[PDB]
Amino acid sequence: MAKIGLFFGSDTGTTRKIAKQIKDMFDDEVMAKPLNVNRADVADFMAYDFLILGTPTLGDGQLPGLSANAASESWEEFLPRIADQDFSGKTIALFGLGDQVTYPLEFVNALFFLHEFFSDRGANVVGRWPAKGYGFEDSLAVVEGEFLGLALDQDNQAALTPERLKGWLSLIAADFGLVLPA
Ligand SMILES: Cc1cc2nc3c(=O)[nH]c(=O)nc-3n(C[C@H](O)[C@H](O)[C@H](O)COP(=O)(O)O)c2cc1C
Repeated sequence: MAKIGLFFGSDTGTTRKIAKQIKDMFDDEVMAKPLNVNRADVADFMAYDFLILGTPTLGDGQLPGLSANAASESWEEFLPRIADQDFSGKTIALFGLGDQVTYPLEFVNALFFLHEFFSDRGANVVGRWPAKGYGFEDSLAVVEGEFLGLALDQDNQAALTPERLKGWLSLIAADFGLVLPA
């Protein structure tokens, strides 16, 4: 019913809180309430033509899920449920949570798997983010000096999250038809 679907994966609530912060900025007409992918219905997920998806990186640079030692199923188990769906015509923006100090070689790698998955199915992906403001040495989520989606780090750069969400949401505002609060 809402224009933008908002889904996330999360083990310790960090990504969930961010998803909520994002929703707090827009009206029910433009964006739906944040929902954990382990609660989502395929038909419910497939209805939106615009999607904002968030995910942390766990285990060993993996998507959250039971194989990554998450307390509950997450993106890992959800993707197969929609692997046969076509995402052509759908606009998707990704945000990832990670810890650049503790995992300098796999910073927000989960973003790559998410991007690859929807990209391989015709989705229009937007929201690349400059990688200069981060300290890391390697990442599957970096292409041409930019992260495949917004990168957030509540472990080391929590103070930067507000300006990053304002700036990033403004970046995908054109594609998504969003209007940021003053
Ligand atoms: C066992 C474990 C592994 C992690 N692996 C990575 C990693 O590979 N890359 C990364 O950027 N962050 C990694 N992190 C950091 C988390 O993604 C980060 O703390 C995030 O904020 C957690 O999100 P959540 O609270 O939504 O689960 C790891 C954290 C833990 C506890």
